[PDB]
Amino acid sequence: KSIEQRYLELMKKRQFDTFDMIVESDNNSFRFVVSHHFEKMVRLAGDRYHPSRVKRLAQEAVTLSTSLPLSFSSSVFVRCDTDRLDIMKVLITGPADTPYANGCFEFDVFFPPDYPNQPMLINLETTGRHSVRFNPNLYNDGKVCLSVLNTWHGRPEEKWNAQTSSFLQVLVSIQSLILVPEPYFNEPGFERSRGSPSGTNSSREYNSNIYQACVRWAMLEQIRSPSQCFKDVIHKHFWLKREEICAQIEGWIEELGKPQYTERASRTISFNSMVLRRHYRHLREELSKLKPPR
Amino acid sequence: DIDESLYSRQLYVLGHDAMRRMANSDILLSGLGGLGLEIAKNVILGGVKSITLHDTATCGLHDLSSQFYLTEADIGKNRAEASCAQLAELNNYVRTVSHTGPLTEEFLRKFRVVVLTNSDGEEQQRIAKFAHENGIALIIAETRGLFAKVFCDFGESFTIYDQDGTQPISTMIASITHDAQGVVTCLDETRHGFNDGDYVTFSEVQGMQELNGCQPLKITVLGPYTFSIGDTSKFGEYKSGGVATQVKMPKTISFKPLAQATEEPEFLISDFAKLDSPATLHVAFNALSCYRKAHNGALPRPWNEEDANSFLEVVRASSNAEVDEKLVLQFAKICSGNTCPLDAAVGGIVAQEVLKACSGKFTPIYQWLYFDALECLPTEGVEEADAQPVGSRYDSQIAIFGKKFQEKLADSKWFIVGAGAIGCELLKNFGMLGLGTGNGQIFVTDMDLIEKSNLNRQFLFRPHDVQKPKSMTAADAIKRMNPEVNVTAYELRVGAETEKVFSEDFFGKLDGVANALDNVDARIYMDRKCIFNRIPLVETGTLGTLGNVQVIVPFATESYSSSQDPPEKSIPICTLKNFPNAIEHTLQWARDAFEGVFKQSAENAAQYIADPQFTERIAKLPGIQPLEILDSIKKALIDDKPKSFAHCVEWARLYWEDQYVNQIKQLLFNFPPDQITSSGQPFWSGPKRCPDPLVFDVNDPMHLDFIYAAANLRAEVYGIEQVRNRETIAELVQKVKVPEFKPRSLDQDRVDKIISELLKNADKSSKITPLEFEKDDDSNLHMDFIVACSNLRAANYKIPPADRHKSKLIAGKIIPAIATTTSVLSGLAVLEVIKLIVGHRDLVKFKNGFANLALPFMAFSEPLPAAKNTYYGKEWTLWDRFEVTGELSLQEFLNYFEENEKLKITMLSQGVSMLYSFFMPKAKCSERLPLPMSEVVRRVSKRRLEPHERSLVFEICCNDVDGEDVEVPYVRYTLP
Amino acid sequence: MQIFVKTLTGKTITLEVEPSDTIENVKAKIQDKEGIPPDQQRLIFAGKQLEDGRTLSDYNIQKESTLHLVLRLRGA
Amino acid sequence: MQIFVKTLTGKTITLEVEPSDTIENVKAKIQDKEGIPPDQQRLIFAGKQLEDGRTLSDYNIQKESTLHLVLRLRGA
Ligand SMILES: *P(=O)(O)OC[C@H]1O[C@@H](n2cnc3c(N)ncnc32)[C@H](O)[C@@H]1O
Repeated sequence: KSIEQRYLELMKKRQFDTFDMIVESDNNSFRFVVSHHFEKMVRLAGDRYHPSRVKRLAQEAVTLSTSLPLSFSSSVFVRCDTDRLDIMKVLITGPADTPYANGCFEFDVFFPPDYPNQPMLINLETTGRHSVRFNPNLYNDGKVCLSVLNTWHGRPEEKWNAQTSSFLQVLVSIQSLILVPEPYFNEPGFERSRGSPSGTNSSREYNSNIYQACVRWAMLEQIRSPSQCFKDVIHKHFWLKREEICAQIEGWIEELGKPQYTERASRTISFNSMVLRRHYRHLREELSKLKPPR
Repeated sequence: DIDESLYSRQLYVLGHDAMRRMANSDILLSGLGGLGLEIAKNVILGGVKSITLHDTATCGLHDLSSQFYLTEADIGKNRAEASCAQLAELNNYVRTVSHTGPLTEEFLRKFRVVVLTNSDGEEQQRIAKFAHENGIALIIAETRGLFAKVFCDFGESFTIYDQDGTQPISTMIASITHDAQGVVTCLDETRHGFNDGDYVTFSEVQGMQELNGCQPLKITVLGPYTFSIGDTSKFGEYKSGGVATQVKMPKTISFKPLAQATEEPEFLISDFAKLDSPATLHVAFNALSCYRKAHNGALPRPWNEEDANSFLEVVRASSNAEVDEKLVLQFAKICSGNTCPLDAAVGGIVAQEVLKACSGKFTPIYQWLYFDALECLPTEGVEEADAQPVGSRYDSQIAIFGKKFQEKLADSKWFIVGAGAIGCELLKNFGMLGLGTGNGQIFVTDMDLIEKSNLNRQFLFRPHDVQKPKSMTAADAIKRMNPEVNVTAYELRVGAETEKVFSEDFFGKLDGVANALDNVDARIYMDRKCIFNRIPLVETGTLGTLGNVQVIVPFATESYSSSQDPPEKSIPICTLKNFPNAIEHTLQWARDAFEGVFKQSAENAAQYIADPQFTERIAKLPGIQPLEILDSIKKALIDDKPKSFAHCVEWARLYWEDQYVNQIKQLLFNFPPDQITSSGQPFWSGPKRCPDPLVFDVNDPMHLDFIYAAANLRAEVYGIEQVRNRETIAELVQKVKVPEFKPRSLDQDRVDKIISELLKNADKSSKITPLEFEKDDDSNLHMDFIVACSNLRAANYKIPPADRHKSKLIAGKIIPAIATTTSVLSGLAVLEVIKLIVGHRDLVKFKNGFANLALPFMAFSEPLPAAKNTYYGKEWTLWDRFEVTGELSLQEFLNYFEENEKLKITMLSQGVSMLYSFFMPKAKCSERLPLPMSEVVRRVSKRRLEPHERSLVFEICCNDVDGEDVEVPYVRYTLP
Repeated sequence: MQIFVKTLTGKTITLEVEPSDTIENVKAKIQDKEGIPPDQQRLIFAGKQLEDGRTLSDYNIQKESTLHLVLRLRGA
Repeated sequence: MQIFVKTLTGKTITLEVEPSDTIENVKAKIQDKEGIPPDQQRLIFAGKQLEDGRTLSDYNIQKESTLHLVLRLRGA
């Protein structure tokens, strides 16, 4: 079988699973055994829930158990608490031919008690301890930006809708609008500067920064210290494609070694290239240590 | 000025100008029955300059049905004189006096507004003529059993400064056409919301600068996103920018005198299903005086057929227009009685009208208002022998409902949630009704304490009752008002944590629940409890002059949770972070900065100081959480710890510099001010305002205020003594050196190192204390800091600043509230409670209420019936449920459902938990199958089962025999 | 036929509707003109609350009639 | 004649615009289907800009060509 076929067959079974995120504690309390961003909000919510929330979450789980996107280029994996459907973690792999390609990005999703009237809360965890801004819509503090996640006046088609909007819609919106091949033009106003040499140089600079950022955090840190919920899936994904990531990073290095027209962008590109070489040496060191999955 | 510490909630409804005008108005109130008492109470709580209570009748037993300030010992005394002493304590700023002399012409000249109740026809006509001839506002109010009548005559020329009370709406212009019919298009296809024929003004307009600060112009709404202002060819071409703001145009109207308005009345429709009722009620109320004159000043006897026929004949002789004879007979039958909720509602309406006359705000009634509550009576009526007086304080109530309904009321048990304004009014009405005076009881709960600002609208509390629990004080007050009332008070907050007291057995003996809460979570919880226990629930809610009542009847109507309300409006992340364009955004940003600086930055340090073994607990946390906590603790305890107030001032100056200079410079470096898109619109255009970094100036009051507030708060956080001297702060802040700023384009080892640093350098003798944001205190500098921060950020983006009033309204999430709306809504809710207690089940009798006293407006509608769904041909609603008894295993539960209901359970849940699912791990499924359901619930919920829990509620998603999903009712699992 | 819808806040709405149309269509028009989603609208006429699945003929809504768009409140 | 223009649902639909049609004309012919304002639309070809002043012929867009239409994508 082809390697893509093996990837698709192996990761199909593990798209939607449950994990023990909360365990019993003393004096009728509970504690989190995994690092969840919305733990404080979960504790504040307590046992409050809208009557329609249980039905909405059941329908959402039924949808996610079969309709999660899956491909050789990009895939989405969702893990939920074994006793609470309103606490979830999302892993999204970067689409091919993008600066995020073959990079594992982790999100924390918490459904408020007013769901589905209020949009769910999602926070990006793969930010390198708030030192990396992976996208204009992905602030380094972890906040994720989408028009679908806003109940603000906006437009009735673009707002969060109690009926038509869904968790799968939000995941697809992230996958299709945030991890774009050219993240620089995601910022409004900059979108119309494309096609100019200055815009191309700015996009190249941003892509060079994102390349090393993804190589360091989305790959090396995920391999070294994977999340407990996404350990085996990350291991399988990185073992099955290790030649592909090696080739893609080598191509990135060759692209970054090309001459630049402006010195201001050239210095940053060279610095990012050195940083990427330093990170790629470590990534090659770590990849060879991956024990092949059973 | 107006005492904001007392009228804080009422100011957001009325306004400074309106309150100033009411502070110079004298009120005369004639008649001190129940309706007069409610009018006087609401007016005094409003805060008029003075009120004079005039009455000629003496206190009697019948007056105790609605007058809560008279006792049996007051029988024989003048009502006004007896009630004046208790009425004065409501508000010390209002001078209250009692008058017993005749209403001479010279005496009437001293009052701006004159209110007439229980006055005869000739006196009413004379006083109305004198008031109209001398420019004195007159209001006539009457209550006869289950009927009401309100008349307003505010003079020949009355000016209204705010016709509806809604805040002006401002929109942003994208393009204006330059021709004879110039069309204004809003920004990025956003609805302006302007009404047809509105008046708007323009500002910040480039090119058409002549429109800046121009007089208001009549507009023509051409669509949801466009409108026309007329000919714009005389001005220059439009470049960009501009803000169009709605302007409230005053209106002048003329009020007909009573002697003229009687023949040609204009009716304000109270119920839209009874359009013909006011026409008949006008004639009935007019002919009541003739009947009294023809029967020695005696009203028709309660439920007497002969007297009803005589009154019908009098009505026929008095008027030639056709009238509803059945309505006339009913009115004559129940005209001699009196009830409390009706008096409260009409008193609230009349007090709002008095305030409108005094201040000139809101549109008054034009001109007659007639209301009835005939649905409260039994369908078969009341036997005459049952309505005879029995020498009791409820005689006026027995004259309406009879003795049997009084006995039913005495044995009724009702639960009131929340003891706020609505809760206090509901408690007063229930006590006056005689509810629970026999074998029944009245339960009231509230977790809050009395605050000074609460005294403005809560009349059950006194200035010396501050810091006392609300529920107990209200219970004691209504016990004083009526000694026969039995009340049990609790200091608990309703929820999952207080089910020990509010258990299933507590709700089992209840007959109904009245909601007086101020949040949605408590409302949903009370709805769930009422649905589970199958008891009626009455929901009340107010917002300024707006109000609503919803009645829920088991097996009859839908629940409060069946419908949805608009969600709370969130702010887009970038608008809060980098691109604010309104004062609300800056206020929210200031609140977030306050929280993050003074509360979140010190919680970990305080926990570490208080708990000696905090480090060992936080060393076991998963992920990078231990590092994120230790680094914050180190930063709060060593790096940023100030050793003196001068260090606090330096920190405040540096924080100001970073917040208003460095970040703005970085933002401008990222996006140049003159950045232009390819097609022509600038990047810093439309909703995007180009900022400019500020220059620090100690002479600027805003900068000094921010420095002072920030330094004082920082010193308070670290325990350093505050220095409340503005001159000292100004002197100290001038010596601070600001570093230059330029724009920019092993874990175990770390935790061990940081732990060593804390145990070596950090001192446990510090007094780290996070600050809790308090808004009603003017000495904690919280509001001053918030105002300074928001105004500085507004000046950063050229956003118009907001004063302390608007900042406190927005940042503090204040809900405006007034006493009149509370009284009206509580009266309506008590009417619905009476309807429920009677035994009505047809949805026609029940009426959901909606009111807006500003317009004024009030309408009613039948509650919607519960939605019907079918599974296997069996109809079910939200009130139906499955009944599973005994103790069964999870496998036994699934087998029971599969064998009996032919439903295959694919997802079983208990509240927020998930006991069973189709995608659960096989090991856990095998483990949970043989265990009892109680044990499974205990394991999944991670909490023990309390002894008071006698049953559990499960929600199931089931598949029929054919494999398609079907909606099924919830399951009530009875523990053995 | 032309009907008017009065919001609880006092703003007046003008609609162009022929009888026989389902409430859903009326709520859709009101949404287009103001912006409230259909499930957040409460229409009151002649003491009755308009429900989805019915037409104006059942409620006898004729020309120049007035409806009321009421809403619930969270204070107390 | 027939060319394809991208829509909301990811699918690309069949529309009757001309190379001689300006991008304003293309926007109008997209508008006549759903009422979407011309200024909301950004016509794009393989990630490259198209704007009102030009016609489709200047970008060699003709029969069987596809347009990646994105409705002036918004943000945070
Ligand atoms: P307004 O805010 O004047 O009156 C509301 C009162 O209700 C009390 N309250 C709110 N929420 C609850 C819960 N969950 N339980 C008990 N009492 C509640 C507030 O404290 C006000 O007194």
